[PDB]
Amino acid sequence: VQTERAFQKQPQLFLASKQRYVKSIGLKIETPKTAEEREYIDAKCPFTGTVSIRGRVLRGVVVSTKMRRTIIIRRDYLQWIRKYKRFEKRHTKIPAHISPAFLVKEGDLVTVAECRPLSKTVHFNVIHVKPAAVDKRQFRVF
Amino acid sequence: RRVARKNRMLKERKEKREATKKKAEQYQALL
Amino acid sequence: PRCQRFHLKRLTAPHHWLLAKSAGKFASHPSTGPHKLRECLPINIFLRDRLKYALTAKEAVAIVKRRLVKVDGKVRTNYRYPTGLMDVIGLGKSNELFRIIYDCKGRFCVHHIEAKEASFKLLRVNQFKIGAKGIPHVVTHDGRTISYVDPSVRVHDALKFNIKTGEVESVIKFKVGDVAMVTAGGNVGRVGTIQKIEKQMASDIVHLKDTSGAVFATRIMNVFVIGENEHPLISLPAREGVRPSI
Amino acid sequence: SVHIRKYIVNKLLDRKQFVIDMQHLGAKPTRDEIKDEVASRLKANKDLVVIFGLETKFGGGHTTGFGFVYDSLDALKKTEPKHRLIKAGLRRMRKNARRQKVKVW
RNA sequence: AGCUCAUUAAUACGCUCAGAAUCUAUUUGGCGGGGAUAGCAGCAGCAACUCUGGUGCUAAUACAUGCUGUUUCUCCAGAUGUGAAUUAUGGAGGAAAAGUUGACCUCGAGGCACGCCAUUCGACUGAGUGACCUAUCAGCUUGUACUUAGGGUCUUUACCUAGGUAGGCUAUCACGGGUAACGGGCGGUUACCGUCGGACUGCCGGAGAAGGCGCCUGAGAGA
Repeated sequence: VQTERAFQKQPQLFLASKQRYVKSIGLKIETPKTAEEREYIDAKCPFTGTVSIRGRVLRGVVVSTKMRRTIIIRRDYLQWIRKYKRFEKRHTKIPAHISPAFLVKEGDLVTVAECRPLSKTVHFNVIHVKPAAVDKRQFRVF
Repeated sequence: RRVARKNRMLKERKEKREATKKKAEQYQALL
Repeated sequence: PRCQRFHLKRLTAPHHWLLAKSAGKFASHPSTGPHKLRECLPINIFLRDRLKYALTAKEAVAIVKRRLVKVDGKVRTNYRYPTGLMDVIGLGKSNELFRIIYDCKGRFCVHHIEAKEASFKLLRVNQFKIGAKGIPHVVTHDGRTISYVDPSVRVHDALKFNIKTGEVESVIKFKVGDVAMVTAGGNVGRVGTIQKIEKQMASDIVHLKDTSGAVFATRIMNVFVIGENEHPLISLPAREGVRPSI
Repeated sequence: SVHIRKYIVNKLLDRKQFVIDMQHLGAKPTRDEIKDEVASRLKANKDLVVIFGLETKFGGGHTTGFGFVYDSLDALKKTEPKHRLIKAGLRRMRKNARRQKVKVW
C-alpha cells in the first residue's frame, strides 16, 4: 500500500494491457516464501528491490527495532592484547536495513551482508534471520 | 602520390573488412 | 593527492629484477603497456642486466632505437616497454630468439630457443564477455582482445597463438590432470600437475604436484595452464620449476 | 702475462667484449703495451681496441680492467661516449646567456 | 621530482576486502569510419615590467567544413557468463545533435590522426579493524538517526532541498579537554616479557607553500 505523496511502484515492471519481481541473491540463502505473496515494495530490499549483495558477511544479535525498515546489530568480538596474554570483550553497533519479508523481534541473532550506502550509517542488509525467545545483553561470539 | 595514398588507405580498410567477415564465417561452422 | 608518477626509485622497484641497492637511486620506470608494473620486465633492463650487451644505460637506449630488437613480431622503438611471461624477443644482428619465463625461485631468466617453436606463444583467458552482435570475446594476460573466439573457451583456459596471423590454434582446457606454472605469490615460478580444484564460495584454490613429489596450493588466478598432461607446449628452463630442498 | 676472461660476442654493436686479468710481479703494464699484447692475441690492430677502467690491487703486482674489440672503425665513432674519444685521440653559458631569450623577446 | 611537519587523536596512516555505484591523457590489442591569425615589416606611448596598442601580409597533423554508430527514453525477450543482476547482448519503436566522415608529413616501406571497447599507470567513492594521556571531562546529539521523492556528483550517501516518523552514540568510557602528536616501515635499550623514541629515518602514504578564501586551463590542480 502507498501512503505518501509519490506513487510507490515496483520498478522494472510494466502493467501493459498482480505481478511481482523476485530475485535469487545466492551465496547459499533460501529466498524466503513471504516475499512472493505480500504487498510491500521497497527498492532497498535485496529480494524485491534493486540492491545487489556483495562482500563481507556478518552475524550478531539485534538491539533496536524502532525505525521504519531498519534495525541495529551488535557484532561481538574478542581482542587479543599482546602484553597481558589475555582477551577482552569488545563490540560494534552496525545499523542494517531490513526487508518487510522478515519478521524480527528484539533480541535475536541475524545475518547481514554489505551493499552500496543506503544512508550515512546504513551500509548493510539483512539476508537471513534466526528467531530467538526469550534476551539481549548476552555476549555471543559468531 | 596523394591519390595513391588515399586509394591505398581505403583498400586496406577494405582488406580489413573482408578478413573480418572471414573471422565470422570461418568460426560460424563451429559457432 | 597522488597522481600517476614518473620517477621509480630502487628499493621500491620489484624484487624480480635483481637490482643493485647501490648504482644510483632511480630505476627505469616501465612505460604503460600490456603487462602490469609488478609482473613485467622492461627492455631497458633486459639488455643491461641479463645478456649484458649494453654496459651503460645510454648504450641500451642506442640499440633499441637502431631497430635491431623486436618484441613479439613488432619492432618497438619506444624502449622501457613492459615484457613479461611468454613474450617472444627476436633480435636483429647476431640474431637470437628468446622467450621470457620464470625461474624456480620467482626470478626472470632468458632462454635461447629453436625458431620453429619460437613462432607461437601462450595466452591465458582472464575475462570472458559478450559484445557487438552477440559475439563472445576474450581478454588475455597481455590484453589482446581475441574476438570471434570459438566455443570451449572459458576462463583460465590457455590459447596457442600463431603471431604471424592473429589466430588461436589450440585451446588447453582447465581441468584436473593438467600441467600449470604458477605466476604469482609465494609459489611463483613452479610447475605442477593439478590434483584438486577447490571451489571457493564467493571469492578458489588449486592443489599442485612436482615431479619430485612435493605438494602446494595457490589462488586460482596465479596458475597458467601450460600444457595437457605432463608434457607441456614449451621449452622449460634448467630444473623445470622443481626448486631445490635440503 | 695477459689473461682474457668472461668473454662474449656482442653482435648488436658488433664487438667482442671481455675483462682483462694481467698479473705482474715486481710491481712495474703500460696501456700502449697492453694494446700490443692484446692485438696480437685477437688479430685486431691497436686502434680497434678500447681498454678502459683498469685497477691495481692493494699492494701486490696485479691489475685487472675492462676492454672490448670490434670490427672496423664504425663502432667507436657512434657507439662510444665522447669522454673516451678526447682522452684517446679523436660551461653554464647556456644557463645564463640562454635565459635572456625569455627575458628579452 | 625536491623541501618542510605547522595543522590532524582518526575522516589521516596500516592491514584486509569492494566496485553489481565510478572516471582515466599516454602506451598496448581489438573493432571502426576555403578565411584568419602568430612571428616578420612599420608608426607611436610609461618614472617602470618577461605589459602592449594599431595596421600590412602568409602558415598547418592548430581551427571550421564532410562523400552506420554515440547519448537518452519506452516496450518485448534476458546468455554458452556469475555466489548473485529484467546484467552483457538481441529485437521493435521514437528523438538528438553533444557526431566515427585519414580533405596530413618524409624517401614499395616507416610515421600520424579521428571514434568506441578493453588494457596499463593510477585516481576517486565505501566497509571492517588497530593504536598517546585525561572522570577536578557523565551524559552527548537537531541534518543529529531512519524512511519516501528530488537536485547535485565521476558515481553512492544529509553531500543538499523537500514531505513522513523520532530516532542515533554512551560505564566494553560516549561527549568534552590536553598534547613540548604528522602516521607507517622501523631506530635505541634488553636474558625472556617489555619499555622509550620515531622532524629526518637515504623508503611508503598524507598535508602545506606569509595567513585564509576563490577560480581558469587540463586526463589529472581547489596548482
